[PDB]
Amino acid sequence: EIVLTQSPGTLSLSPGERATLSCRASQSVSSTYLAWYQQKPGQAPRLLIYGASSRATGIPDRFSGSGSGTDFTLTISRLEPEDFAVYYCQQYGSSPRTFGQGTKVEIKRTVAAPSVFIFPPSDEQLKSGTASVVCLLNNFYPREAKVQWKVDNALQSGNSQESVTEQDSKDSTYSLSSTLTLSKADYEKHKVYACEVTHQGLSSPVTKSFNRGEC
Amino acid sequence: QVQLVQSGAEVKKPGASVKVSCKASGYTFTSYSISWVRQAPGQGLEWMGWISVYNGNTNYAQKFQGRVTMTTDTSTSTAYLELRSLRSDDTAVYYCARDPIAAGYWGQGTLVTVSSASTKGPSVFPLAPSSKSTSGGTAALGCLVKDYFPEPVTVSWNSGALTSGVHTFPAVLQSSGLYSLSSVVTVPSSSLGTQTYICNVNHKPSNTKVDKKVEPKSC
Amino acid sequence: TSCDLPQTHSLGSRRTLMLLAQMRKISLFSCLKDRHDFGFPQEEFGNQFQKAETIPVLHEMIQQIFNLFSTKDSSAAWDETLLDKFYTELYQQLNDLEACVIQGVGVTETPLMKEDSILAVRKYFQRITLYLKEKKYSPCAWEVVRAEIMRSFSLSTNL
Ligand code: NI
Ligand code: NI
Ligand code: NI
Repeated sequence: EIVLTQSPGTLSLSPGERATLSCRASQSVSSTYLAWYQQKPGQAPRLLIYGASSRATGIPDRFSGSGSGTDFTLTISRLEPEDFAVYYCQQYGSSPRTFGQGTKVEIKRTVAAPSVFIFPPSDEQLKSGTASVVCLLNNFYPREAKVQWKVDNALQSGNSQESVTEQDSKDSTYSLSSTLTLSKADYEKHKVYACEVTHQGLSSPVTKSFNRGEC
Repeated sequence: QVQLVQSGAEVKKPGASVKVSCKASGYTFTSYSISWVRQAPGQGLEWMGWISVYNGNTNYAQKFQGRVTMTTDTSTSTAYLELRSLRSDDTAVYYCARDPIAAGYWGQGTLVTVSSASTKGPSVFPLAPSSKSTSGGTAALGCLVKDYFPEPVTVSWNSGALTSGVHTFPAVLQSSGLYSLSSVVTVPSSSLGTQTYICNVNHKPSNTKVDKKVEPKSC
Repeated sequence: TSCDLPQTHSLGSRRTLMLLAQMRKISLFSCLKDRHDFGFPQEEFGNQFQKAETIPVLHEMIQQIFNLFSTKDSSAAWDETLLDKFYTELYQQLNDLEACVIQGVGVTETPLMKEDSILAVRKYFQRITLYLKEKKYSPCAWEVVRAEIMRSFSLSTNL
């Protein structure tokens, strides 16, 4: 079917550095039928390179491409902030056209510890019969952070969701919002709620916690 | 300028169909073939098939063979994509892209949302500012926008006035089938006396506009 | 446009050479010894039959012509309006070649994937490029290149 496997999954470089995206076909592709795209949030793909090397119009000189057989490479000689985006390769010499699973090129910056906040449920929701408890990690780097919910020290699992933002355009950091949800029946049968964050830029994990009635 | 402009967003139940469309301009419609690339939320691109606008020939990915028809209209320079017997996991932004690859021409993309969830407005609960959300001279507060379908909700603060400290988080599809989302604002904490904070959550598909004040309470 | 006549599509168009013709500005014999022997590899084309092996070689040649004439420099060197007609024609042939491939006509399945041949065409254009750079993209340098591609590309056609 010709399965393009891209590498790395995420490249973390600071502007000025050199990117090297890799694309690898399950079998050989003629270099003439290999392209590269760059996609940013809420946008269509954008052709960077066709026929394996050739730059599309408007694409600047710092972008280059090479490769043949099964191996192909996009190289951004000198990363500008403009360039941090997801990048895909595509083959188009055969029956289903296929894309690589993509490489996120994200800005690397100094490690930044998160600011952790917890918010209790509201009376309005409690009346409704659910308890959602929101934890908030504000402005951190790297993106890798562990948020563990602890109801009276029981490690919670499968009963929360989170969403992380996109890397901020100003300070290059991330933020996260885990929400633990329980029925009022469950929520009331326990006392202490804790959001324990743990993240590279912290000497020990930061717990934020409260007690019912006391909020 | 060549441009491909596609139809609006769609929300369908499973087993239904969509006929997304894609209108061409800036060139002769019939002279170049068009194909459809699809992208499920937070995932890669996926090529579906290809149509000779001129002669009406088609190629399809096996995945969709005999469930999708691509067609074109020369008089209206519009390419269509029909997708039948829809499934939850057809939820994705669909693109039309034009040959040849070197051309670099794509459309803005149409979002189809297949789900058995029904149109529903969100409950808006206040994330109340406390000591457990303060940190030396500033404190965070917010709104939990919970259990709405479909996307999107729009959320503003103090009827759009004080808003350059806000962070609204991208929605999350709950396992239930409804979406959910939180908007946090960080403000100066001594302002939690005077400044009244109201979040305005507007969800147009369910005709819903909720305004919620977020009152402090320190633990 | 649907590969229904593959013999058509594995040839280069006549309109291409025609547009290249019109693009000329300065004379041809005006540029005296301001010209290279660019060593085009004719081997890579025009073989009467086996225009199966050829599709991708013609595909990259055209992608190359396009990239050469799509630079800021080319845009300076040549008329805006002819260049737009030129890209449309070039685009057409790629669109047509790609059609055949997407329907299992002229799909390269050989060990080298015709890459040796591609590299050949590529080296031929890296020299064209090196020439324009070396000759600070002069009107002459360009006219030599224009006449050269025209000669080159003709080998891919019915003439
Ligand atoms: Ni228990
Ligand atoms: Ni499904
Ligand atoms: Ni055709």
